[PDB]
Amino acid sequence: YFKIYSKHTPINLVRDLPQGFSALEPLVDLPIGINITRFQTLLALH
Amino acid sequence: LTGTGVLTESNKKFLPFQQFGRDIADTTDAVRDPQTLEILDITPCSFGGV
Repeated sequence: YFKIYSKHTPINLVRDLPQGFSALEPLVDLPIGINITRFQTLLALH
Repeated sequence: LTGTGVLTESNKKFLPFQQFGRDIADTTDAVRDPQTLEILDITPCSFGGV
């Protein structure tokens, strides 16, 4: 089961993570049933 | 899940993923109805030592 927990907050400090406590709620849980050893991130490029 | 208790409207807020309330000792404080999504508080039926 792939579980994704997502929290969205406005961030004052562009450079680094703000010190603070944020609780992440699970958006959805999906039965993908696939083994994952690596991940990559897609960025749209102008 | 089987239990015996009075069912009442539940004041406590539940996030959408959350389905069951938790009591101190492995019993369900609150349940959300499966058919219609409203939180119900569970209180054990009145018992008094005599």
